[PDB]
Amino acid sequence: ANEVIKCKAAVAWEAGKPLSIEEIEVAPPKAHEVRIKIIATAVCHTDAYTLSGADPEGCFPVILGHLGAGIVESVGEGVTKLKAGDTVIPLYIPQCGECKFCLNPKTNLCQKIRVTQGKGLMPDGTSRFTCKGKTILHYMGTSTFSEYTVVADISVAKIDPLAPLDKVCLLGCGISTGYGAAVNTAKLEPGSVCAVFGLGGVGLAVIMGCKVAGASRIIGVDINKDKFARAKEFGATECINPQDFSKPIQEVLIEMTDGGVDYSFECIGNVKVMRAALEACHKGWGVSVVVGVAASGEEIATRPFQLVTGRTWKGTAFGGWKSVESVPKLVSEYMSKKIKVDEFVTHNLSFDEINKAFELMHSGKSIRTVVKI
Amino acid sequence: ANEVIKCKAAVAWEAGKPLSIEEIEVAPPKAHEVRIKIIATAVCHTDAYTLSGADPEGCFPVILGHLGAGIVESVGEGVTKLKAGDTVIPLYIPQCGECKFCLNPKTNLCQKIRVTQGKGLMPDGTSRFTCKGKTILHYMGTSTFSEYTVVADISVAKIDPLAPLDKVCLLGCGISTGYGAAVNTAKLEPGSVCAVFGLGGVGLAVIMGCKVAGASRIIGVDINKDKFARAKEFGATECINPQDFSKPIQEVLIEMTDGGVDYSFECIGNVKVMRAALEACHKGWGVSVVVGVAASGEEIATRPFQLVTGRTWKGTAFGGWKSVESVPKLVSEYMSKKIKVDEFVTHNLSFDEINKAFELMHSGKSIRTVVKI
Ligand SMILES: NC(=O)c1ccc[n+]([C@@H]2O[C@H](COP(=O)([O-])OP(=O)(O)OC[C@H]3O[C@@H](n4cnc5c(N)ncnc54)[C@H](O)[C@@H]3O)[C@@H](O)[C@H]2O)c1
Ligand SMILES: NC(=O)c1ccc[n+]([C@@H]2O[C@H](COP(=O)([O-])OP(=O)(O)OC[C@H]3O[C@@H](n4cnc5c(N)ncnc54)[C@H](O)[C@@H]3O)[C@@H](O)[C@H]2O)c1
Ligand SMILES: [K+]
Ligand SMILES: [K+]
Ligand SMILES: [Zn+2]
Ligand SMILES: [Zn+2]
Ligand SMILES: [Zn+2]
Ligand SMILES: [Zn+2]
Repeated sequence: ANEVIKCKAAVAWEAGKPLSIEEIEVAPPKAHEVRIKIIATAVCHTDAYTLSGADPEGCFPVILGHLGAGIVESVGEGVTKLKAGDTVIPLYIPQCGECKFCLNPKTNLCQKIRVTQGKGLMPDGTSRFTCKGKTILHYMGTSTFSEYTVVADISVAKIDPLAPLDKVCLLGCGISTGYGAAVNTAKLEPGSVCAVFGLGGVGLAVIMGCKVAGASRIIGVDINKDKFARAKEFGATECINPQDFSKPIQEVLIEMTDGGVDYSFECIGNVKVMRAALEACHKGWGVSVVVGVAASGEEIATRPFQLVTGRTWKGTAFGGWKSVESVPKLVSEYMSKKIKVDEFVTHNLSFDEINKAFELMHSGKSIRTVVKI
Repeated sequence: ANEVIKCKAAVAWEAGKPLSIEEIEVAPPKAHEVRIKIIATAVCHTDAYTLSGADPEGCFPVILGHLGAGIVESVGEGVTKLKAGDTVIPLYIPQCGECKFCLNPKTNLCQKIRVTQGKGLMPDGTSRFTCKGKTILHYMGTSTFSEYTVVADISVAKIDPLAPLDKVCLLGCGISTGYGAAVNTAKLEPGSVCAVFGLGGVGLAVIMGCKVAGASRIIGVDINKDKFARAKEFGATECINPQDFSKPIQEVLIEMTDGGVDYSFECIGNVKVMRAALEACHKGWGVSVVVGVAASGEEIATRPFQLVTGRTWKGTAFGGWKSVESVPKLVSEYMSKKIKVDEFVTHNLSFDEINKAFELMHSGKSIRTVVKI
């Protein structure tokens, strides 16, 4: 019988402070839940945003983390598609396959468990984590900063048993988001002229997608020139630094492309750049995709003339991938070398050093850091 | 040979003043120009915008008007596809068929003569209008408020010679814009749930297009309930007045559609309503179209979360129709009764009462007023 598990986890007792390595208890999975042994995890800006306390919806104490790969340790009642030993990736965007969103080909935003998930709880309204006599909340329905986590059975992607978990955990968010922004949201055509604002992991993934799609010109934009080299390796035909020009960045791009780009992607989360990305698009057919998540309250703006004269403004969540059915396919594309993952890993750390992963992220010295549990 | 023509035209001597019927002189057409006898015309908010003096680009004196239908009186050298007697509709959006925009199937914004057209001149850099010894400017490459006008040969659509000119002159802007916003810009699918903000001529044309496309629900929105009857005649399944509700109109629409509409169209020119129209769209797949050119200056805004979670923002000025090739097809659709035009005409006036057409438009008493030259 499934017993309570005593293991290590990185707990955020309060905002603005380092994660605390603690000994916690993980309850067995209830009906339609899956307990996963996390093998590898990584840190994302979203985790840091919540940890800083700047996130209006952030609640503590909580076990953060939404990028992970592992093995099913046990399943609850009613679970038949998954079993102990299955190789999996936890998903913050689930796929129940029965709601109006899952049934609609135009979206991947399953709403089946969003309410409880937003509160850091399992679908039944409770948490499976406890530490020092306190209930600890879940995060983004995944909580990967633990040796063991429990997730809703619709938040699990079963993947290739041969996949290297110390690499594919990155497909949990960033890589899939950027890649999908190109092939799913923008659906750019061969020969397309593109501009990518922000050359971090997300921007590099967008570039990767543009390349797969057959883009002719891919202009990388970043205020940190140290990001240009890798952007080039991923496919950027050239890179520019907004700081090297007096004119607004959109005017520079328009001049370079004789009118503007066919597709632009904002991978920073800056509302001013999001406007710039839209205005950098070509009149008549340009399309700009917001990939970055801006801070609460901030608004994007532009003159309606921009839309009336042909430009389209879009956005994407997890690259538009129907999670449960698509993540396994993404793993397979990586295994077959259609897409890259290893090239995103710039650092490797042990679980006890998880806080250093956040630090490296602030310094802008890394792309992705994989934490070995 | 083609001689100078002495006729009457409604001249706008200065911003903020009524139009004046004056005796003017119209020069014969030069190379690649066409002189047209205008039979019927109509006024548009755009003409009024320029006339008010609010348009930063407006210059005087000028002969306004861009909605008309007439007969070719004569053609200049080099013109072979058109001849005296041809039934035509002048176009403010030309189609040279050779520029970057004409060659791209995703747009209809021909740029061949935009520079001179913006200055109220023919492609050769001069005007064909004079009045009392003064040069009078052209407008939107059409200047339909004259018994005779001269336009670039790429600004002419040759139509069915049996078409009633006192009706099809309306296809010169609004009707084509609204109809096209539905079938070209939005490309809504059968069964779609739509919302149309503004029930004037443009909004009615959008409704007409949604019905042609097979929409399951078409919710008309207007603060003037007197516009509801005709909206339902055109196909609206429901009509709502924002003033009847205490909460924001987007919240109202979301509630009556269990999440929001599949497509929304803003046909008012109000930036606040444009934002409402976007936010009224369904999460994951909603699309909002800003219909028609609005007044420059004000910006539209929203939180990027709206786009990241699936909504798309678009716009259109002329409904996306490649002008020279499609306007004749629209006339044919009217002749075959696929689309309506007669139903838009609520008033008829003589040329010397042209100012009353402006008054009727601003009072909200009319949908479309046809002015007989
Ligand atoms: N929509 C989604 O589903 C989705 C998924 C994952 C990540 N996010 C968002 O994507 C964004 C990027 O993630 P990341 O891991 O690549 O972050 P990152 O910090 O590693 O990369 C951001 C890059 O933007 C560059 N940058 C910052 N300001 C700039 C400016 N003004 N002009 C040009 N470049 C500038 C930075 O130098 C850095 O290279 C964040 O907002 C993240 O939250 C969204
Ligand atoms: N200066 C300009 O360029 C200018 C000015 C106004 C409108 N626009 C264009 O005019 C076109 C509309 O043309 P039309 O002939 O149909 O105009 P119209 O004036 O006949 O119709 C506009 C309708 O909007 C309704 N309306 C106004 N404010 C409302 C609100 N807050 N909420 C809901 N309904 C409201 C009005 O009652 C009217 O029925 C649009 O394409 C718009 O972009 C341009
Ligand atoms: K596309
Ligand atoms: K569509
Ligand atoms: Zn993330
Ligand atoms: Zn679902
Ligand atoms: Zn008009
Ligand atoms: Zn052209």
